[PDB]
Amino acid sequence: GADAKTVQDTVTQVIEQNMNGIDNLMYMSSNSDSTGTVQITLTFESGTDADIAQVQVQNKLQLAMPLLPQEVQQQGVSVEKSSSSFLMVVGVINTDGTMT
Amino acid sequence: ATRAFSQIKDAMVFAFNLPAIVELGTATGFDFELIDQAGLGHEKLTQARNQLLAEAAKHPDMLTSVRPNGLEDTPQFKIDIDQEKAQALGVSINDINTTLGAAWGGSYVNDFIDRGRVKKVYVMSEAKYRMLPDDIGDWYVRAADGQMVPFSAFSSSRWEYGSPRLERYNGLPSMEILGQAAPGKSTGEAMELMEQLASKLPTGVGYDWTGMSYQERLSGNQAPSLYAISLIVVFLCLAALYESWSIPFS
Amino acid sequence: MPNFFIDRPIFAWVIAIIIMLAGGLAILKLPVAQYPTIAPPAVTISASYPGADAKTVQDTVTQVIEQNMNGIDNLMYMSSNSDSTGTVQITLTFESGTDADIAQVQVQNKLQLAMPLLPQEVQQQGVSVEKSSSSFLMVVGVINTDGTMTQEDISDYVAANMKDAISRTSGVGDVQLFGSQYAMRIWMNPNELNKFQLTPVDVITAIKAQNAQVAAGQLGGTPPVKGQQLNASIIAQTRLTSTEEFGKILLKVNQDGSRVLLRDVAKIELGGENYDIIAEFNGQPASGLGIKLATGANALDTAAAIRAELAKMEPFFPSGLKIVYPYDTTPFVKISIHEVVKTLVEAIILVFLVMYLFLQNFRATLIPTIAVPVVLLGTFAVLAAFGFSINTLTMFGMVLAIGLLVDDAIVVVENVERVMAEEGLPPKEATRKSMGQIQGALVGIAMVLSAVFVPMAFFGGSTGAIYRQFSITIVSAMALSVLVALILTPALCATMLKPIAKGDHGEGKKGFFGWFNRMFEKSTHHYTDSVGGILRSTGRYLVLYLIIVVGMAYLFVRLPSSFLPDEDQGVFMTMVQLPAGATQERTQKVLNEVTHYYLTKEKNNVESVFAVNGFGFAGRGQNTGIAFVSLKDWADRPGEENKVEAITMRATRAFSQIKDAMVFAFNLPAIVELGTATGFDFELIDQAGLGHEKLTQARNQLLAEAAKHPDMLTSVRPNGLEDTPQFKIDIDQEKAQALGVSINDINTTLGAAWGGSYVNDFIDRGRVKKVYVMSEAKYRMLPDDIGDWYVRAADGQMVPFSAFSSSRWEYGSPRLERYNGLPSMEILGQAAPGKSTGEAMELMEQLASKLPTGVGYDWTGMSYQERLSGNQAPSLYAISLIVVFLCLAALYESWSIPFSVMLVVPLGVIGALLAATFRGLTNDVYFQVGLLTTIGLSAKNAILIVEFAKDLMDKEGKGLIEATLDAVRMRLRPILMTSLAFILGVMPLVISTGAGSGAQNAVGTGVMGGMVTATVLAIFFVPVFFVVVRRRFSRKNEDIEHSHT
Amino acid sequence: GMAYLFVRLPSSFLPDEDQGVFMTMVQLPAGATQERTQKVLNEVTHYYLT
Ligand code: NI
Repeated sequence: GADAKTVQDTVTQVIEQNMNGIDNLMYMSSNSDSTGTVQITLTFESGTDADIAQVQVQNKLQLAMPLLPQEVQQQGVSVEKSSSSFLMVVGVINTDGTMT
Repeated sequence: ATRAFSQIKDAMVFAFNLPAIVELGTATGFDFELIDQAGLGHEKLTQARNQLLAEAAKHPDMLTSVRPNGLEDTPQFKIDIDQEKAQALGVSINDINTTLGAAWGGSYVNDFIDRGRVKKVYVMSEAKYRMLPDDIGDWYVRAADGQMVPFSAFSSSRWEYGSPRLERYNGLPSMEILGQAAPGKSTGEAMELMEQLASKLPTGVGYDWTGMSYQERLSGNQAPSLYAISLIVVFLCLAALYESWSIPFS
Repeated sequence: MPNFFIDRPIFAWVIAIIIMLAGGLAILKLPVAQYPTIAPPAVTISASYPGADAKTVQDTVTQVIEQNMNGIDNLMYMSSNSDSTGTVQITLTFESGTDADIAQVQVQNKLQLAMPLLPQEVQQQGVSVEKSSSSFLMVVGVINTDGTMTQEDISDYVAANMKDAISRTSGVGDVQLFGSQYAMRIWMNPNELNKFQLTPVDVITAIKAQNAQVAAGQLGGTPPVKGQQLNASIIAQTRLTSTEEFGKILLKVNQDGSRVLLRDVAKIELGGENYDIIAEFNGQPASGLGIKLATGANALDTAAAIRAELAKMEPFFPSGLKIVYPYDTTPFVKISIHEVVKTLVEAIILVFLVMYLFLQNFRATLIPTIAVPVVLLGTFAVLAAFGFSINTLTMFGMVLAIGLLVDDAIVVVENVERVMAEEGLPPKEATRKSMGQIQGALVGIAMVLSAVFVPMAFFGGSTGAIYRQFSITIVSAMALSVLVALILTPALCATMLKPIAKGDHGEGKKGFFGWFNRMFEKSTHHYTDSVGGILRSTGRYLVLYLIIVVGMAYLFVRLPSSFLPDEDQGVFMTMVQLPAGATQERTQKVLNEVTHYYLTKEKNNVESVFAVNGFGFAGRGQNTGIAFVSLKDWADRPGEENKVEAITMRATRAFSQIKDAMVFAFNLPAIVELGTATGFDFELIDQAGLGHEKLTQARNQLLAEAAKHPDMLTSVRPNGLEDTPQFKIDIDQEKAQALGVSINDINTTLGAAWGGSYVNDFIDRGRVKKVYVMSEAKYRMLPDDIGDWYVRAADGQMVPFSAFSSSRWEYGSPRLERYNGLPSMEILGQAAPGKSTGEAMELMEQLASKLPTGVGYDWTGMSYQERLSGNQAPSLYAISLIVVFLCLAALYESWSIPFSVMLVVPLGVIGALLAATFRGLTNDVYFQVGLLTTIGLSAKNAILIVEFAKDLMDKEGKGLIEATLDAVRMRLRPILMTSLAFILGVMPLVISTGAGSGAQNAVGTGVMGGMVTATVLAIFFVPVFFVVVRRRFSRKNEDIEHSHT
Repeated sequence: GMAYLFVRLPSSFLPDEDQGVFMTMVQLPAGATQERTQKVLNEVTHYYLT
């Protein structure tokens, strides 16, 4: 239920600031939506160990975690390591018409 | 398809093939990012960018369809809680907010179990009473004395612009800018001009190249040192095989 | 493989040119640093309770964070400090080689175990877990020239525009800001709060309610009623942006009508987050960036990554903001390796001269000339393909190698120059008969020599990494010198050498050259007769040789020991430590007196003194200071007097004047935290539950007893700080309950007013910054000020503090320590003048035994490891001595004749030692690698005389006494040639003045002095060594003429 | 002539393949309710099917 400023100025900023001394980081690239969403996308050199790269990111996330609002920590921040484009999409429909 | 969908009134619609793999579609133009390098705020970057976009369109011969990748500022409903009057009436500013944000935005209260699985409980206003500006006045909250007080008592609303996709690049506010490299001209040149055009901008505003533009590619840059040495390398082993500084040429 | 490449000039050529291209790339793409990362990894966990005592941070953060640490791998020891500054710092140190990145995680896995157990106020502030070396990399100053902006501005500008970017660049393991980003600062006036009957608790609450950003939904949000048209975000309160906005916060409406806003009871000001660190660059107000290095960089690369991150920032600065460079362990590393390369070239041009003097042929002289770079180039390749950086050590390795390279080239050319002068065979034919005559000698040579170099790559600890850098940089050079020796040099020998008619010795032609060959061919004849005559006499010398050994050994044990020699690094530092409490001011006075000297008495050498009050190597506090001092350019400081060894000296002697203040000027350890030089690090441990005071005492009693042994232990001291009066305040709870005041309201107004409280963020010009409320400094400076603060009971009556509080003085610590989870006190000190570390410890391990029951001890840091000559190394040479002896036995097919060579070893070592003792120089890493090379070269020199000797017995039938000298005269020129080449070759190193000389001189003198004695003694003693070993061992033999298969 | 043909030939990286599956973008004004977008999504879904 947040605005794009209230998510940027209360989550995104306090999460980009606590990011540092994280290796091979080429550039960080956050969007912030009047949908109530943040999304910061740290991009590492080629060859970089994806798995080490994944941790270092979060080492510095918890530095920041008890500084985000209560209501955001509840919802659960999430830190993945993943390509952008999908692999497959699996549909699920109901044939017998019973379920919306 | 895309030629057909151009019919649609008030709607960007595009049909497009898949990049050929992964996020390995470093094909298709560039990714110019602008940066609020001082403490310039939002509106001024908008403007700076407006002024860059506006000036990039004035060069149809080495730059085309230069556009922001984001979304534009849309009317927002600013609501000012007059604190004094709220204190005067005897309502907690905690009670107020929680009923506003609750009713309109919704609030994850606490989990429950649904058939052997933990799921969330969200309270929110039935949609009838959170669809419209005048609906603000319908919600009441409870002062210390006990009298329920309307929202119009202590709130004054009003329209206002603002963004639904505030961006930031490398910690700093930014606005992203896509676009192509004109028909006969390369990426390299289309950039050079964009690095100049962005220089005539206001003081504070700067720029950088992200994503597909950060790297560059192949034939034009380096490869020619690969063959160039490969040409020498081959020439050595020919000289080797033949025992000749001349016959290798053959 | 020679007489195949002897018949394929070009196919050879190709090989070389591929190793040239290979290495040439490898030069570009390889990292450039001073040394290899020899630091253990040093992961670190840094907390901060704001306004806490040293016990309340240790007993509430440090302890609950050390306890939740366990099942974390390779952990060597954990070492926490805890400060009445409100700081923790736990420093887990992992084995060498440990993956720094895994080591970093495991640390924090177990941190969060602990994170919701630390106080709320500490979790807010944000605990931080880095992985980083201790010593800085560079310090970047920031001053204002146009005078417009104070130090609090400059700090902030950078804090909020410069550091955030810098911290994210790879390599940067920690950025310490000198100064602090801003912070909305509500300074509370207590007299006014009481007037209006309000407490900091009201003020804190008021801020929290009014400076908040609330979430409040959408118009027409999901799910909508069917047929909704509009969808807009709703906005409610948004964070405050300005002093003015905070200013008009409302605290209470009087039932009068009157209004009482925050500005009515507090000065509202954009101010520091904290206010303890204050910097000055040449006495002008300044801030800057104190940068560390993440365990295991990555070259100058990290400092190279900077002006990128920095120079993008130079255009958007305000008026007069000017970056400056007061401290830089980079320009040294660049002007160090670069001055080595210079000497490589010199070493090339010299050799060419020495080649040209002897063999007087502008082409012949180009052969061994061409041969070197090729091989050298080739090495950087092998290095690249193994994982070694282009570093100080490696670069010396390369210059040393010239000897063990250049030699090879000469022999190949010379022996042909010989063969042609001796049989008359054309260049192509002569070199065939030449190269199939020394072939198997040169291959064996690479094996008995790598049997001295390689074992050095193994191994012991921090010091071991350094030797490795050499072993593999040298042997690489060697095998490639051998491949080259069998493909390029012979190839070139057959094609490039001009023919020499049978028996032309260049005796009768020209002015100088004709003279030289006249005096040389004479000399070698005087040389042969001289050897021929002493062979007659079964070593009278033999005695003289053992005398040389006896004396060698004296010189050896007579020579003091070192690791790596302090270099002038164009930049050093000065410590500043006051009593207690010792306000910020008193320290500033001190920092001035220091800053004064460098600028008044020492202008000539000092360029700039970035000095900083309230920061200490050790840590934080009003009582501490530190000054980074940058000198002027080396060339503009000629003479000992003007180098740092003298400057620090002369300064520290001056600063001893200062009343009530520890002040020391000291040079930089020579690298990294690779200053395991300078004494020990004895830690004491409260192994029972003895508490604080008793460890104090135990330690007092150890310190007191260590001073009573001035003859094997000196200046034994604690590294910490001593207990200073604290203001204990007892809240009488009953009386507080009786009066009707909340113990929550009380505390919050105490700690708030006096310590300060991070309330909640706000936005300052597009950036989130903190809001700290605290008492205006007028009302929190003095004991009687306690009584001025009032707080509000339930009824409503404001109650004074004296009502329910009783204060009193009390002692206690401002740096509570803990080692390995247990309370501890750290103890530094040196190893008395003539006595080692090892012994000085032994006594300290005894003295600590006569202590009270409960108190024990352990050895941390520099004392945990130990070092080199004294411990192990001797097993390296010992086996290396056996290993060599095997391949000699191999080459010769003899259990005796190998001895003939080995016994040369002590002939260079005598010289190596002499030059070392006679120049104040020490037995240090460089010396040793030099020593080896020296024993290497001498081995080669002998090996070939012997080798040749044998061939004239095993191919002819010439009694040892006949074949040995016939050998010696055959070998003497090339011996002199390689030797005079290398003795001169290194001459540049043993002269070098300024910048890196400390090394270059070490590398140099030992080698040259060693190389000279070596090649004049082997030239006489080897032919003895052979005959004596030849005559002692064997049984049906001739000592006369045999002949013919 | 080789050289002319060389500089005369345009440049690419890897050629778009038909991958039996592609996608279509849909972006409306603002606020532009869920419904308005559905109308749009239909018109698109209609074409591919009609
Ligand atoms: Ni004679």
